[PDB]
Amino acid sequence: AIERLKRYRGLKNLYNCDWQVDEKDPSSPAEWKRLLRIGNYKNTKNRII
RNA sequence: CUAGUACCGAUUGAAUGGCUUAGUGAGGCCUCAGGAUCUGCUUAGAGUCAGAGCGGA
Repeated sequence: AIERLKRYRGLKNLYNCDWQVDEKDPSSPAEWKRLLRIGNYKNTKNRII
Protein backbone atom coordinates (compact mmCIF):
# COMPACT_ATOMS: atom_id res chain seq x y z
CA ALA A 1 0.00 0.00 0.00
CA ILE A 2 2.88 2.41 0.67
CA GLU A 3 4.72 2.04 -2.65
CA ARG A 4 1.39 2.16 -4.50
CA LEU A 5 -0.04 5.12 -2.67
CA LYS A 6 2.63 7.10 -0.77
CA ARG A 7 1.96 10.17 -2.93
CA TYR A 8 -1.60 10.52 -1.58
CA ARG A 9 -1.81 13.07 1.24
CA GLY A 10 -5.16 12.28 2.84
CA LEU A 11 -7.49 15.04 4.03
CA LYS A 12 -10.65 15.71 5.99
CA ASN A 13 -12.23 18.05 3.43
CA LEU A 14 -10.98 19.54 0.16
CA TYR A 15 -12.80 22.79 0.91
CA ASN A 16 -10.80 23.15 4.14
CA CYS A 17 -7.36 21.85 3.17
CA ASP A 18 -4.37 24.16 2.81
CA TRP A 19 -3.04 22.56 -0.38
CA GLN A 20 -0.40 24.81 -1.93
CA VAL A 21 -0.92 25.86 -5.53
CA ASP A 22 2.59 25.97 -7.02
CA GLU A 23 3.65 22.81 -5.19
CA LYS A 24 7.29 21.77 -5.59
CA ASP A 25 6.56 18.06 -6.18
CA PRO A 26 8.41 16.53 -9.16
CA SER A 27 5.35 15.74 -11.30
CA SER A 28 4.59 19.45 -11.46
CA PRO A 29 5.35 20.63 -15.02
CA ALA A 30 8.79 21.98 -15.83
CA GLU A 31 7.19 25.30 -16.77
CA TRP A 32 5.96 27.21 -13.75
CA LYS A 33 7.81 30.51 -13.65
CA ARG A 34 7.72 30.04 -17.42
CA LEU A 35 3.90 30.25 -17.25
CA LEU A 36 2.02 33.55 -17.33
CA ARG A 37 -0.19 34.15 -14.27
CA ILE A 38 -2.70 36.99 -14.13
CA GLY A 39 -5.08 36.92 -11.16
CA ASN A 40 -7.79 39.53 -11.84
CA TYR A 41 -8.66 38.45 -15.37
CA LYS A 42 -11.62 40.86 -15.44
CA ASN A 43 -9.53 43.91 -14.52
CA THR A 44 -6.84 42.73 -16.95
CA LYS A 45 -9.13 42.15 -19.94
CA ASN A 46 -10.91 45.50 -20.01
CA ARG A 47 -7.70 47.39 -19.23
CA ILE A 48 -5.86 45.84 -22.19
CA ILE A 49 -8.67 46.63 -24.65
C1' C B 1 -7.41 48.53 -7.77
C1' U B 2 -12.18 48.89 -9.59
C1' A B 3 -17.17 50.45 -9.57
C1' G B 4 -21.14 53.91 -8.27
C1' U B 5 -22.31 59.24 -7.07
C1' A B 6 -21.89 64.56 -6.71
C1' C B 7 -19.98 69.28 -6.30
C1' C B 8 -18.04 73.19 -7.70
C1' G B 9 -15.13 75.03 -11.14
C1' A B 10 -11.02 76.39 -16.10
C1' U B 11 -11.57 77.04 -21.35
C1' U B 12 -17.07 80.23 -23.90
C1' G B 13 -13.55 75.40 -25.40
C1' A B 14 -18.69 75.19 -28.54
C1' A B 15 -22.69 75.20 -28.97
C1' U B 16 -28.96 75.63 -28.07
C1' G B 17 -32.95 78.84 -25.97
C1' G B 18 -35.56 83.11 -23.26
C1' C B 19 -35.10 88.41 -21.89
C1' U B 20 -32.55 92.98 -23.10
C1' U B 21 -29.05 97.78 -24.76
C1' A B 22 -27.24 99.84 -29.39
C1' G B 23 -27.08 99.57 -34.66
C1' U B 24 -28.85 97.59 -39.20
C1' G B 25 -32.78 95.58 -42.28
C1' A B 26 -34.95 91.32 -47.26
C1' G B 27 -39.65 91.26 -49.63
C1' G B 28 -44.31 92.30 -51.56
C1' C B 29 -48.13 96.16 -50.96
C1' C B 30 -49.74 101.74 -51.13
C1' U B 31 -47.61 106.45 -53.01
C1' C B 32 -44.28 110.84 -55.45
C1' A B 33 -41.66 110.12 -60.04
C1' G B 34 -39.34 107.87 -64.79
C1' G B 35 -40.51 106.61 -70.04
C1' A B 36 -36.93 101.19 -73.60
C1' U B 37 -40.97 100.50 -76.77
C1' C B 38 -46.04 100.33 -79.41
C1' U B 39 -50.03 103.13 -81.63
C1' G B 40 -54.54 106.76 -83.18
C1' C B 41 -55.45 111.81 -85.30
C1' U B 42 -53.55 116.25 -87.60
C1' U B 43 -52.41 121.57 -91.46
C1' A B 44 -48.06 118.83 -94.11
C1' G B 45 -43.86 113.85 -97.57
C1' A B 46 -46.00 111.16 -103.21
C1' G B 47 -49.74 109.95 -107.92
C1' U B 48 -44.09 104.90 -98.89
C1' C B 49 -41.83 109.03 -99.71
C1' A B 50 -40.63 113.33 -94.42
C1' G B 51 -41.02 116.55 -90.48
C1' A B 52 -44.01 118.74 -86.74
C1' G B 53 -47.84 118.71 -83.25
C1' C B 54 -52.20 116.71 -80.08
C1' G B 55 -53.61 111.82 -77.58
C1' G B 56 -53.70 106.39 -75.54
C1' A B 57 -51.00 101.84 -73.58
